Amino acid sequence: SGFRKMAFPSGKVEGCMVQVTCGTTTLNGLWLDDVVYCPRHVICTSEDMLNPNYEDLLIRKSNHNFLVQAGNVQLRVIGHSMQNCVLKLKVDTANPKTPKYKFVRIQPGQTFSVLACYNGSPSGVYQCAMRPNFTIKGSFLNGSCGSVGFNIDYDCVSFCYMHHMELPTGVHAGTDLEGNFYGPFVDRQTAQAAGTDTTITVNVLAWLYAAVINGDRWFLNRFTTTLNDFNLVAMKYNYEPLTQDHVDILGPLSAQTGIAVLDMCASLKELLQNGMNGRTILGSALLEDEFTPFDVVRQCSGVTF
Amino acid sequence: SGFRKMAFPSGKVEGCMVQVTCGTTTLNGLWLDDVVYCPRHVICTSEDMLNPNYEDLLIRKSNHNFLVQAGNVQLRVIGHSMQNCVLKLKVDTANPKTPKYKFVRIQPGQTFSVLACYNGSPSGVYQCAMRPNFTIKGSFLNGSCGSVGFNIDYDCVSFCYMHHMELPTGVHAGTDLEGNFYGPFVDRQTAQAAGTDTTITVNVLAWLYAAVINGDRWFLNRFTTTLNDFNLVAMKYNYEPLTQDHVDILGPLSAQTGIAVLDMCASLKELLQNGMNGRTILGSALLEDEFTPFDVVRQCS
Ligand SMILES: O=C(Cc1ccc(Cl)c(Cl)c1)Nc1cncc2cnccc12
Ligand SMILES: O=C(Cc1ccc(Cl)c(Cl)c1)Nc1cncc2cnccc12
Ligand SMILES: [Cl-]
Repeated sequence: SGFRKMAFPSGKVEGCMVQVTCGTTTLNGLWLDDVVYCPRHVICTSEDMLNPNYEDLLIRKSNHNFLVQAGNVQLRVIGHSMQNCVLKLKVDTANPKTPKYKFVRIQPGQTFSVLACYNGSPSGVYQCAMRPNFTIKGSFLNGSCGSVGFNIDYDCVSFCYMHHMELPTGVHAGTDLEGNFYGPFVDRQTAQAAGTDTTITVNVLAWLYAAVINGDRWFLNRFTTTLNDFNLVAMKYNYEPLTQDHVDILGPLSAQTGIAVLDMCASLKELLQNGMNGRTILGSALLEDEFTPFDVVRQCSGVTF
Repeated sequence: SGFRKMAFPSGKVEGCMVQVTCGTTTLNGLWLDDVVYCPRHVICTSEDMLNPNYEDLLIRKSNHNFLVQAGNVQLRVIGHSMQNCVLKLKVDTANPKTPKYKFVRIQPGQTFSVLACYNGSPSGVYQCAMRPNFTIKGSFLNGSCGSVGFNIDYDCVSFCYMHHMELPTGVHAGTDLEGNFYGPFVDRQTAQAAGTDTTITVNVLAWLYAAVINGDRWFLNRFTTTLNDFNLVAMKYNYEPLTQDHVDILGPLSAQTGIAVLDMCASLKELLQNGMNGRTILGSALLEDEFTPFDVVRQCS
């Protein structure tokens, strides 16, 4: 028993982290096969960021301008190209530690592990969710750009996020590994703000099921609700709409605990209208939304990688 | 910016996890150099749990009774010995992925990362703290025994915990890597209960400093307190006494934020008295105590 915010083991990703230096800027790169992926803003100066023409800045660069360091070994860049907001640096050496991998774009509500890096060296791993406003509530300092978000499926790493910037409110924005930003963000020094965030409803329900599996039942009630009545209530409390897809995904947890999804929805509705009343659920006084239904099953059943 | 519960990258530890089988029992082992460390209770049968005589049970075992598996390769056990509650299985191959490491015994309040494993395979990494009652609030299922707790400051892995058992309340007990249990626990099925747990006061203060560094100042007040008056108040909320050692440890954070330790203690007293009033601190509606002063400095600076 116990329920923790748990990240995937980061080993397969640690063996891919490298340091990328271009001019005065140093950030992280992801070395897979003979390619190093990193944010394209590494080519920018402070002035260039205000209004950058990345094609123009990149054409002026030569391969030797990019200093790639894997541990204490310098890699030689033999080519460079840009794919959306990611820079792809072709290197002469293929990473011998390249794991089985895929590039996947995730949807809001999905969780992933972040391997925070500085100077190509991993310093921490944490689990977070893609917020409905497309930001992530990460923990990043200067030099963290190029740090990646991932999930593991059996022995395959699915890279889903690359860190690019921090917004004024302290939240973070980035792209998938194809360089497409999550959210309406751009890699340019201009006024940008995260939209009003919402709670990931399906994840809160999954977490309430995790609490039931762990013996926390105080919030359960005899009531059920319709999906439409729940969505009318949930919308009032800035909660994401719960779809039939979400109800179906929660099915296995509903079968294991004996609590129907719409029955758990009525518990959630009462929690929203009345609060916790000085009580906690899984050591939290707030409803947690950064555990998906898959994360709960994985943790409460012990899937390994 | 941002403050997250952050674990160390687990790679150096993943390359050490192996599966140890003895009879019908399968658990995890830590393979460092030519030695596999695992809980000694792996040798116990059904009636060898209430009152096992581990020396007696171990003398009856041979090297070939221990089946050690590293990935899909079986390792050959060439010796076995017991050090307190840990079994040390000498193997014929030194782990090529052995990182720079040390065995460190930690004190209550200290934090560490746990690499939860099943059948010698890592499944997740999370952050823990050694509770003042010497238990850990982990997340472990059957088969997780032998999973380890560690810190990775620099390129060296400091192993501080090996998971041994789950207590009736769902909390976890284990040993350092020398086999010495944390707390008054024994590796027997005898009636054992975790003592009443308390809040790690110095860690809550470190977390309040993390919140100030991140721009959260609403809980600050114009008051200060004496160390003794703070402790008299804190103990009424089941908070650990704050010692002069703790006040000294909070010095660098105090200097960085400009808030004296006893000034932050008065904020904590006020929070205990009033609660949060619908407000949160670093995205939490409870006072967090699983970030040490060292964790806060590392994460913020
Ligand atoms: O904010 C930037 C650089 C940056 C700035 C503007 C633009 Cl338009 C872009 Cl694309 C990138 N990266 C940083 C990342 N994470 C945390 C950070 C904390 N402190 C500082 C920097 C941080
Ligand atoms: O509790 C035991 C086995 C055990 C039992 C009694 C004694 Cl005296 C000893 Cl030393 C070891 N390990 C397990 C570890 N963690 C979570 C667990 C959840 N479910 C089951 C087992 C769990
Ligand atoms: Cl310690």
